[PDB]
Amino acid sequence: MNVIAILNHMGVYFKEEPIRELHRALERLNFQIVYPNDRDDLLKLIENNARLCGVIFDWDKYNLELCEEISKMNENLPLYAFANTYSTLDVSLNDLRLQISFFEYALGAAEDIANKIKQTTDEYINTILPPLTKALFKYVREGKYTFCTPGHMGGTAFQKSPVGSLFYDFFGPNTMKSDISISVSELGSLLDHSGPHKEAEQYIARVFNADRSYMVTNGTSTANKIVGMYSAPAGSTILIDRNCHKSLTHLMMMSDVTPIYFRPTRNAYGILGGIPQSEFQHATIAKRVKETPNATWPVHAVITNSTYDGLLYNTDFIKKTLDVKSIHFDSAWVPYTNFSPIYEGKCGMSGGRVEGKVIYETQSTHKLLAAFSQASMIHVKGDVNEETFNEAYMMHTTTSPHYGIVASTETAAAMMKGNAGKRLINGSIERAIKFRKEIKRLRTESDGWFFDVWQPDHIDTTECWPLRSDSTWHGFKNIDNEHMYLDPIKVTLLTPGMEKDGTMSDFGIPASIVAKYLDEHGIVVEKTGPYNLLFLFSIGIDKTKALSLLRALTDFKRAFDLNLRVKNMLPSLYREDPEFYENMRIQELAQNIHKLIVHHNLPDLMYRAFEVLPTMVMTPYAAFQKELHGMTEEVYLDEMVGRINANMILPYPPGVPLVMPGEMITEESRPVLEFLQMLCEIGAHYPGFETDIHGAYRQADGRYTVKVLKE
Amino acid sequence: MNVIAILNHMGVYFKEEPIRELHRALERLNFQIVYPNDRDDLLKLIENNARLCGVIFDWDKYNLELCEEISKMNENLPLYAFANTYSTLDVSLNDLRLQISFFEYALGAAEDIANKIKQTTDEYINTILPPLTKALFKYVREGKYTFCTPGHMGGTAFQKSPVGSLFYDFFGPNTMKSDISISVSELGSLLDHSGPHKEAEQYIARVFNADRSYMVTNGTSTANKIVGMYSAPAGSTILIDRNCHKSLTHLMMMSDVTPIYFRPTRNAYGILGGIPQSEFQHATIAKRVKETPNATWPVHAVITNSTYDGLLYNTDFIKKTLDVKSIHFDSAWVPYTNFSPIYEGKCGMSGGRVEGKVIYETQSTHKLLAAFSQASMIHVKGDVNEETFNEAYMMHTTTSPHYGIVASTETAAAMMKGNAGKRLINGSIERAIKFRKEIKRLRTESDGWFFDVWQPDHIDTTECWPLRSDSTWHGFKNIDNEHMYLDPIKVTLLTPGMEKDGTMSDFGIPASIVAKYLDEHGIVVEKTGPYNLLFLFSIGIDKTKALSLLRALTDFKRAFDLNLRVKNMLPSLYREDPEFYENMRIQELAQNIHKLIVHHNLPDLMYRAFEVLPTMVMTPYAAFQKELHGMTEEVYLDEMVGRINANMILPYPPGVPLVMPGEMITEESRPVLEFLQMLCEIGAHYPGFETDIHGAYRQADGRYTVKVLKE
Amino acid sequence: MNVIAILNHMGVYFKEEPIRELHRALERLNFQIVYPNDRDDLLKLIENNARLCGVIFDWDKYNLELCEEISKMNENLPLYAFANTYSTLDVSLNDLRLQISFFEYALGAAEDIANKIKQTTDEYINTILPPLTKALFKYVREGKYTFCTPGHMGGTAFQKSPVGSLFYDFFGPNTMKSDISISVSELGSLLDHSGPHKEAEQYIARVFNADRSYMVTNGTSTANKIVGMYSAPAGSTIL
Repeated sequence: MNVIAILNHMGVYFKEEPIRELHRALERLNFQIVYPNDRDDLLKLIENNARLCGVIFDWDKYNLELCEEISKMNENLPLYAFANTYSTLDVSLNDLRLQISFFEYALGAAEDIANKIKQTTDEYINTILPPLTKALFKYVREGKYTFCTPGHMGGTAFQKSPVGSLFYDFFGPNTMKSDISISVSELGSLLDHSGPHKEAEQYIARVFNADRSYMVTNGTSTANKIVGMYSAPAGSTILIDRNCHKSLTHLMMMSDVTPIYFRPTRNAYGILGGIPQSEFQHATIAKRVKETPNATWPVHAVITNSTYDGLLYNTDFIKKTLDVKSIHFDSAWVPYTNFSPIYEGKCGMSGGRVEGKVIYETQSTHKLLAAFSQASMIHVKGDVNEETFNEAYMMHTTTSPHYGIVASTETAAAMMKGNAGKRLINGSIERAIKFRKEIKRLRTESDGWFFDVWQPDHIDTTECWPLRSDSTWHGFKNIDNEHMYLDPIKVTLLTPGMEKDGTMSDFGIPASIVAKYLDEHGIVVEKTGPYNLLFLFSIGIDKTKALSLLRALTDFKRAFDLNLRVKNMLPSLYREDPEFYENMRIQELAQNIHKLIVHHNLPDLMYRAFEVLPTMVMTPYAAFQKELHGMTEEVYLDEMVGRINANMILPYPPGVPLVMPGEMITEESRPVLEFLQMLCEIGAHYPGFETDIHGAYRQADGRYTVKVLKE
Repeated sequence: MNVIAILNHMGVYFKEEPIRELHRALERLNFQIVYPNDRDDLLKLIENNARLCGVIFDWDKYNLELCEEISKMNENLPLYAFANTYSTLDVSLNDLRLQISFFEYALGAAEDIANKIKQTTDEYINTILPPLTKALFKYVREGKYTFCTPGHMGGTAFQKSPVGSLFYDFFGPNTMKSDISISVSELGSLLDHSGPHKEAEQYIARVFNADRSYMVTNGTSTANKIVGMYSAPAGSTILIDRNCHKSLTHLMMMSDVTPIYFRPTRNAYGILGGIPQSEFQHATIAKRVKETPNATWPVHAVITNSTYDGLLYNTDFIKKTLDVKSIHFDSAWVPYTNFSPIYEGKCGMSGGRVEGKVIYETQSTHKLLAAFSQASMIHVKGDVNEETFNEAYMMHTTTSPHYGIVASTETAAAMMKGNAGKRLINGSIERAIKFRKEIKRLRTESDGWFFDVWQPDHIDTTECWPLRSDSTWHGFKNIDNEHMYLDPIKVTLLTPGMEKDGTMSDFGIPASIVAKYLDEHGIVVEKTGPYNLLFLFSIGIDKTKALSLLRALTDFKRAFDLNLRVKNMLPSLYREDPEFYENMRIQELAQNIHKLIVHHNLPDLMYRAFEVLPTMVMTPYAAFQKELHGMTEEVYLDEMVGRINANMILPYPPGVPLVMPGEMITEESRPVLEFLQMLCEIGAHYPGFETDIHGAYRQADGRYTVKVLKE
Repeated sequence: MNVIAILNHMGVYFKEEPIRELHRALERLNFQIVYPNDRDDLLKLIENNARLCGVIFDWDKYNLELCEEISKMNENLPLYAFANTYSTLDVSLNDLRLQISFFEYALGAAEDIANKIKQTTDEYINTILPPLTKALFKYVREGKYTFCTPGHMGGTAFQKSPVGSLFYDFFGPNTMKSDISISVSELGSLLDHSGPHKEAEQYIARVFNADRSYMVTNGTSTANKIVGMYSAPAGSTIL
């Protein structure tokens, strides 16, 4: 933070020379001085450069123009106004949050002003920085605690070892000194929630709109288990979404609970839709309690909102309809909802308290917001036993946490507060919507085939677009209205190959080929499917990367329509088998894999495999308990009819839990196994496009074998 | 890593000028050139400076001298020898590991040599750096992957926010760009153990002498659960040390297991000794299995080795005597045993495999070695189900881990390999023994009272000193020979106040005052007791801090014998209550608290409270399960006789588990309650010296309340 | 206070170059570096120059000689001792009041030591300076109180007048800003004896050996009249 901007062209010397003297005085105090030419020139500097922290201007020339515009971008930004004898405050400036400090045009006095700017800038830094982060940074600069844990003590152990010195020189002195323990009393403790630590949790809860917040140092995968073990005791019943994370499966393996699975909708492409409103009814759940053995009334409910592909649930419905005392949302993909006005009534923190019910939110702070990895938030809306919740919190949180992760959790929350934080979200949405508009515009203007965005035909309004039954862009049949909403920044592109009806097309290009082409240029796709491609437009995505992807997509069409060699277009795929893709071209490869999908009937087998769920034999807890004793054996995939599974099966595509540990594949769930065996055949023809199944093991012959319980 | 040393004047120009040209050529490649004077002057440079990576010397002048001495400090260190016409290789240089490159004295050719040194140095950097850390650093320098998770993508999101930019400028670009996920294919995955990630685990196992090693991103607190849940299924019996970590208690709260506790010895001071040899035998365990309901034969045994106070168990005895199929060692305090020749047959990795038995080690890599916080290792010696162990590993480990914590775990192992690594441990032992000898030397020379090291009278040999039964320095009655060994770097000082017999002395100074005095100068005491103080001599502890503590201790005696004011000597304690310590002096304060210990009879009640264990009613699992239902109430400490506890009671001193959740205070375990009530009285007299009990709540009236089950 | 002295003649490079790097690092932090030739040469520097506030020396060469002699001139004076592997504290050093901070001979690490010296020197300044004087000096550097009495407000009224500017330029900014009233609450009040004011009186009474001390702003000529009017009422007799 060392950038000070000075506007204005004077022409009078009694004003110019004091500015000249201030320029030299500020440069000696380690500051970059920039000179904008006009009113709008100055505004663009603050918009692009965040390191700007000082605007110097004549009050009698720019009191009405800037003062309203600058406050819209940053309220805390220090303003230094140089005024004359006849200067007056306007009534419109009364409604504006402005940190204005006044000064006089004087020779020699510039050295004293330079010291007043330094002090105001140092106070400005303390204004934006959150409690714990401000305390940690102060400790690194001044604090000297010797004989502490960790044993490195700010990188002292590293400086003695030849290999250690390379590790210290890389991360820097500020990173190494920040890594400490609870030995420092002025910073407090995470497990005890005292001092700057409790101030941090209160700061996060204020920004994210929650009654009480908690920081997790081991990611959301651990955050789910803290909420889970608290609201779900042993021998109880839990409601869990089928479209769930790998960690939620682990929770069921660790805690002795009987699960009831939600049934989420799905389309032709493989995009998982929302759980119907009929599933949340009091009568539908009570019937499944009767059917499932050892099952009572649910005490904890887990719903994944939003989805991986970007679909928000109407929480105002679920909070009122669902008759469970503990409702928990896995908000790993929507930690930006609370700040933008378009997400109102779509997130778990919306509205407020529900009588006799507690609402949870576990967010992946790093995944979409700006924070270090393993940083997670637990937002609690309602009343909970704070003495008992901390017991479950301490079970999964270590005694000596990495303070850098704790700080990044708090910093991420501070990055959202104020108009500067709101513009970060609103700017991210506008970049995504503009990207969606450009694809559609290029689709009409380009010659031949082009990519299509998975969105409504009329996106004229900036909002979460509702999924209405009268529309067919989403591909769900008889879907609930005012229930599902499409997330703008979750852009899903569709490659030509499938129709609007759900039937196959003649001409088609697989999405896995486009995903491997973008991997050459550097772009990584988050979720790769048969014909769908998911792109994340996080707050870390700028206008630069918005055009770099847009150019790369048009370069795919240019190289495809001209039909270039696989050897030329895909050098990474060529390295895997040079003999195989020696003479093959891009038009040949695209038609080859497309015909394999048609021949093996992938999209229809994908639909039928997930609609019917495998029969529950024993709880995921009992499935792992039998594995611990050593009563498991490996049989072939064709032999698993009527066998109890030990490991979770995760097939790509789509990349969602198909078979849980403790479930059995029978005649009821026969389309499940027909889908898995089909993947073994289709992923053996062409190298690079292997079969991706978690739990299954690729053998010497080629058949995938599964781990099941003994008899 | 830019230090190149040039040795000797030559007196001849045909040698000096080519060196001078090389000097300028290397400086253009950003190298700092140092000029040692003599043979031993060069040797001291490498010992003090780790960033030294180049030794330039004439071959015919320093052939025999250096080449044997350099390799003893660093083998990988690149040596550049300039040789003449009659230069020959000696036979004594055959047995030495030396990277020697030869060059000619030539004008102008120095520019070509400079690039050859640059290449050799870059090859040297690749020699010492371990696989994953090398791969991570390579990605930061070259790798460009956009549209990835986490959303910051090398601090791109941070540079847009005013408060974000400050967070970026602090940690630096290299810290931010290192934070990624499994999106990068060339780095691999932690959960899948693939690529560089598997190379890292095989590197750690090789250095720490283990069959299989794992990296934990959530500390040792999480590493214990991974081994715990794997080796102990529900309804099985476990052996667990009473001197255990808070995390091992949580393990019993989330896994349905019935525990049998080991009985460790204790002295008069409060130092916890080892568990007797009779406790590990087949007969003594079999009796307790019969005596405890719902208990079968133990399947998993956990022992804390070494202790907090630094006492190593004879592992070669335990591995043979104990007839349990799974043995766990909580080595959070000894991650340096496998590198110094004195720890042989004293750690869990020593010797090797045991038939039909598996040995575990969970190490705190940050606490004593050089690594980031939350870094932990699991070392496996024996045969384990790799498919099933990974399941328990994935349950507690997050899907997206912090790559900085992963890298520091691997780098810590690289800091141990070779003579460059061996000198760090041998050096830290050298510093601690020297410190121990300096205390004893000053004890004999100083006028009056002085501190004494809790050690044998004759410490003439450099080894782990065995606790013999003929000796009485330790204070344990009838202790087993060749069973316990004193750790050299674990220095424990004793302030006068107790006798060698175990009785109280007339003159005495509490250790709590000395700990607070050292806190003023910055020195933090790890374990604070009544009359004992613990000091850790890790690899991060240097000769500077070894003397800074030695001076701070002698400054205490000077300020005590002259008797300064508490206002002057303890300014931080003066802030607590200015009116209370206004006229109090250091000799008056030391006599007051010492008389409170004698009057309340602390050391005797502390002995009898831990000798007899509270009778177990229900398992720690069942205790927490009742707490989840809401059947808990708060009662006074005086009325908890015949009550079932819900929270673990951790009293300071000594800071070890006294009461577990599910245990009852009865008539056979009455000294337990007598010890806690006495702590409430003694910590109510003087401010600053408050009562520290974890689980208990200090109320408005003063009486402490414990949380017990409803009945 | 910006004078740091460095003793010793080494001959070994692993000690000389880290001192060379410390020299350049301290000069950037606004310090004069002086190099005494021998033991007595260093002692004469401290005797004549009061602005000296740092002695840098090898511990293994000058631990017995200087440590007894320097303490006799100044106890608070910060000492920076550079020690090797085999360094031990003598028993005669136990009876001496010495502020010794230890450091290692290392390349590059000199920049970090320079920041440790600056912090120790700034703590040394706070050790010798008395309560009220320390509070006043801190106010001039940081404090910004506007609309106060006296009306000059740190020499703002003077900078507007042609004749006033000559008065301001003479005494300096530090003299003009120090002149304030009881408007500043963190400094306290003289007439009420509160805060730094009462701490000052207690400090003076401790040094001059008195039960209670008072400060007079109008000389001894006024100090006699305060004592006089208290112990001598009207119609009484005085000696």
